[PDB]
Amino acid sequence: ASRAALIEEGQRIAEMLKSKIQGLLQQASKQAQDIQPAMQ
Repeated sequence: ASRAALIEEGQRIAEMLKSKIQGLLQQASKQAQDIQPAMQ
């Protein structure tokens, strides 16, 4: 059984996973915008 050790591992993974999703979100916006306006 794991009650305290399981929560500690999730806290460490959640902190790293949080930044991983942040970098992915910024890349997703660049793939949609690509700083290349067509009408302007």
